[PDB]
Amino acid sequence: VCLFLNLANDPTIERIITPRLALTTAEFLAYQCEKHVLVILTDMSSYAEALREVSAAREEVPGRRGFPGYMYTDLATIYERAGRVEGRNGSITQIPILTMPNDDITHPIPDLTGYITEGQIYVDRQLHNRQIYPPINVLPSLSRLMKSAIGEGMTRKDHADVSNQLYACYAIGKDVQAMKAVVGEEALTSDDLLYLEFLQKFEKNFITQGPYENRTVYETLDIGWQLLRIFPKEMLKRIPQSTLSEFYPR
Amino acid sequence: KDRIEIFPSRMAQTIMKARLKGAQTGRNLLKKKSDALTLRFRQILKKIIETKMLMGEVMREAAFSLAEAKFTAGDFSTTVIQNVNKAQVKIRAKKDNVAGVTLPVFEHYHEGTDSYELTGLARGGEQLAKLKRNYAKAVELLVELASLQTSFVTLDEAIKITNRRVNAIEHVIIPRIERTLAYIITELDEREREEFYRLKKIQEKKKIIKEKSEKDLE
Amino acid sequence: PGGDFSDPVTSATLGIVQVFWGLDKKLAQRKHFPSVNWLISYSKYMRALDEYYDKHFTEFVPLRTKAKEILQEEEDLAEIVQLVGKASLAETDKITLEVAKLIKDDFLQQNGYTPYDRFCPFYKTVGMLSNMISFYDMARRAVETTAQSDNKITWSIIREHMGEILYKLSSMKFKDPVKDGEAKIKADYAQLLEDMQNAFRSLE
Amino acid sequence: PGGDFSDPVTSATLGIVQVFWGLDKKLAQRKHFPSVNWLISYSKYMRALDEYYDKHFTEFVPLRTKAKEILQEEEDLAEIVQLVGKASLAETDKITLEVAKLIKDDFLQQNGYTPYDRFCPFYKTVGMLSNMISFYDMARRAVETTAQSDNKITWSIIREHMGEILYKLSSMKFKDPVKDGEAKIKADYAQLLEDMQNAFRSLE
Amino acid sequence: PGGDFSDPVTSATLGIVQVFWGLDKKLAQRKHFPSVNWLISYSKYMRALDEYYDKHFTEFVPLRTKAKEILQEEEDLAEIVQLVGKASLAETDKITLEVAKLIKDDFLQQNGYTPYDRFCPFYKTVGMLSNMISFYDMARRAVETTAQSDNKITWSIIREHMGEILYKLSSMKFKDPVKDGEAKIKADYAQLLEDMQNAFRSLE
Amino acid sequence: RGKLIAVIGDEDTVTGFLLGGIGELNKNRHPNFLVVEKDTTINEIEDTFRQFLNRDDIGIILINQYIAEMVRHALDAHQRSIPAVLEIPSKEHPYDAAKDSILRRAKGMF
Repeated sequence: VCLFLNLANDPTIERIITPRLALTTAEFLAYQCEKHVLVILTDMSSYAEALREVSAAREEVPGRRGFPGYMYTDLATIYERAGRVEGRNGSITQIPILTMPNDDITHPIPDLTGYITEGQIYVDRQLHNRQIYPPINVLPSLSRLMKSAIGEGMTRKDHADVSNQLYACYAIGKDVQAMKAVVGEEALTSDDLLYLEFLQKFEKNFITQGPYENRTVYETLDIGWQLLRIFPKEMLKRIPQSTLSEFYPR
Repeated sequence: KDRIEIFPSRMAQTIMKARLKGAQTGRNLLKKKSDALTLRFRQILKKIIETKMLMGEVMREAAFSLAEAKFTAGDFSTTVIQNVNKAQVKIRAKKDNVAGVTLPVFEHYHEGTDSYELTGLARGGEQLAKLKRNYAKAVELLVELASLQTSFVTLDEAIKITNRRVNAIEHVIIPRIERTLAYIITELDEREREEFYRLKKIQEKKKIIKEKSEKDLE
Repeated sequence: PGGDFSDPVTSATLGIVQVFWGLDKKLAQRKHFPSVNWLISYSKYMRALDEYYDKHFTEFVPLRTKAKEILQEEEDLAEIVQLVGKASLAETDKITLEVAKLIKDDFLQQNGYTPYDRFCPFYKTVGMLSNMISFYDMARRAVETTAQSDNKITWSIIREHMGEILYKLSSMKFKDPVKDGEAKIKADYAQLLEDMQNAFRSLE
Repeated sequence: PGGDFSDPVTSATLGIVQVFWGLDKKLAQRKHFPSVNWLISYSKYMRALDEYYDKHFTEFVPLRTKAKEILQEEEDLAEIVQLVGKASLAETDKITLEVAKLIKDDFLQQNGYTPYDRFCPFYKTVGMLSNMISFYDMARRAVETTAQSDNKITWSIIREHMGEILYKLSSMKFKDPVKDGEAKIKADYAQLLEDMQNAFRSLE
Repeated sequence: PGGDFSDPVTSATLGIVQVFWGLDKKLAQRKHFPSVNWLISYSKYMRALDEYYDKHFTEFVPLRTKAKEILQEEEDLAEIVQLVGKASLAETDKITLEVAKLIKDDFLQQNGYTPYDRFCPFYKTVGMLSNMISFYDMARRAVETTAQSDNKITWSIIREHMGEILYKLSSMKFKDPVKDGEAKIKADYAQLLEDMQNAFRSLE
Repeated sequence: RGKLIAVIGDEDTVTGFLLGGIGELNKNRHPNFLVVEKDTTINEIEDTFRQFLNRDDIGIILINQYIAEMVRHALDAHQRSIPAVLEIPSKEHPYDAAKDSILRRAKGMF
């Protein structure tokens, strides 16, 4: 790792330069030196607030919500310094982190970022208060290019089907938790109780990780299958029967 | 009337979004309540049709057993109608909390003592014992049918109330919040334009003062 | 201007500060003091402070996590009661609301002007929370131990048998840190733990 | 612009003027003219005018007060009716709702393009309002007296038994100030007062 | 933005463009490709294309009209289907729903990765829809012509007498212009029309 | 405390349920049933029905299907959820579901 630190009390113009150094180093490491590179831009909100100051420094009139009109091009000038290029093994991936003002995606910082970037992960206060660390809410989250990332010879061949079935079972588990809240346990079916057992175990084994336990994709899928095995084989409606026959048994 | 009359501010946008999540949550919870009660109401209607078919059969058998009793006992009916004391069978009311609502039902209770114990000793008492048991089975099925009726009418009321709460959220409360939110977002974009215009004029005045200050040095 | 945390001074402050004690109009209006919203506030120093806590106060981290969990499950249960009333609530959900009321009204709540509550030392603080959450665990066990059994130990059976212990639990806040030193407070709270365990033992 | 009273010309005007006749587009759409919204509107000169009304119409300040009470109770009941429909109301509430609709349709509305409503002299104004509020008081007393017993009067029983009175009350606008002299209008309105009194005495 | 069409670029574009192909996530999640919503989509060019259609495909204007009607009846009947169950609807509604399903799943859906749905010529598009709507007109005639009689037709009676016709209608999508000449596809559609007419002749 | 069933019907229907154990005199000596003769007037059945549905002791009323149709107006006007009314068949009379006041209230039934 190469680490760039810009502090809250460091100059606002050095905060604009920090992403550009990071991406210049990531471009060098990947495109001059073949490295696969992951860039972690840890607070795009304070970058956007720095752009607001640099625009005020030129006496420019403020645009949308007090940010510069050209904020989309400046965010794009950071985010599109990424991807693979023809005839080189190097590649810059970016995982920005972005503190949503007022917890609202409509704000220009998250809003313009959603337009430029290929999907988003949400950290959620609900999971955080429940002590689920990491607090990553897998329901609103979407990695747009996950269809490319997952396949035979890149992971286990079952992976895409596992993620789809886990999504359905966690979503239905949440829907059944809303049903439980209205009807109480004695009114639920056996299947509803399985989606509740799934939801409890899924948050407490799949999502909950701790700050230092490392899970490779293989172990995440075995955890996934350990949660999917809660249901009878025929209930796993988004997995092909061939995949079930190869991996449902534990 | 059309809006909640909250004055437009970035605070008011936040409060309307909080209330919209509240109203959409309340809609979904009351929709789950409606679905759960509707499932029970359809099940209870199915049970009413089945229980009325069973009631048809036990009542045909019991009514046929009256003809048998009139065979071997003669006119026992006048004796039975005229001599009445205490009920051997009584009902107690009970509450069921199923589907997150209170549904009333009845339980079949029996006091042992036969109010017609000696009827038919002269003739017909064997056939009257068969008749007594058949009408007891009819009464058991009717206490269940009453419990289905009291449940059914209580669910009819509770579904109508719950669907009114859901539609009131969907067609009054949520539309007031959505129109109010669209208004607040609109007036906030208007305030943003006023500040853009005011600041463009300030910058123009500064540009003119810069130029004049340079011209005065020539 | 209206208590709104989206205001630019708050937004700039929130990007900088490691601790934020979000006081809430609804709590202040109902005269809940000290009016801190326990679902909006945060402290990024927990990571570091857990070294001190694990050296001097090993029970406290488990209690801190269980406290915030109980308080968040209170919001879930409190929201649904507006529509469903009590009818859906499991006996564990009742025990969650009862202990959440104890933790909200008799631990989080504190009178800033009355000598019993003007300041609360940490030994009193951890001991109060230790008792309230030890009650939650033992009560939750007492319910769940009877799942599918011939007889259920209900929230009401608990609440009736534990009535003295519930009054003792709420009373923990009254110990004077000046006249009742930490040794005396810890000793009294150790008697509450023993009384609590023995009161639950009558149902197990 | 856009029919929004928050507009700065309106805002600055209402900081100065002592009478506000706010016209509501939703009433104008329904062709309820004059479209003055009676909840929104105010007059600050009423105290200064009560000293005049007492010299000519001692009954007027009672009637004006009762008119606002009827409309306020109806607007407050409407917040329930919009969410539950016309079903759950008490008989007094249905009387309030229907007399407020009578007052809306036949007192507050005025068809300024017709011989009968081109202008409305003040005597016709107090007369019409007096008859409608007399109906309200008598209808209210009839239910509130009899609801204590088996022989309960209902709002429907009043509507059905007194349908000609409701039609007569609604007809009162059509009196022509040029052709129907002031004495004749007062006499016709006194016949309505006696017709009501006789019909309520037949319900009692 | 978030599916809100009121943004000025989207609102102006849908105000300017004479055609809109309303792709919908709810269709794509079920793999209903091309995933175009047949209620939200529109085309203003029909009046101009009718010249070409009257020359080259004179039957098509009746067919597209009836298709939209059948699809609109499915959306309007679906509320009754949820409210009282499909089994409680009339026979004319039941056959309407089945043809709407046949159109939705075997005409409007098109799997462009397959050899057969790779491309669909306009002749094949007319011939598929012509057969589906011909079956609808005969089914509708049979149920409506026998309504209130002693002897009566319903969807189950049709399906029992001619289930092979519903299968043959679904098979039409698999017929491939690369394998089968246009004359052969036209002859097969003429055969399905004769087959369904002779099948209905057993009932009427 | 409990409640009792009550009966409005012909001699045979009443006799059957009395032998089923249904019959009790109230403290005022009034029974919990009415026998209906062919010459019984609508007011006798209807006033009895109006009494039975409003009494404190009666929880269920059984009505012979033919009588239930002769009193159909007051019967279908009875909207209270607890004091249940059962339309029942009899030996020379229509079947159990004929014009039934509860079956007609369902939208889901065909």
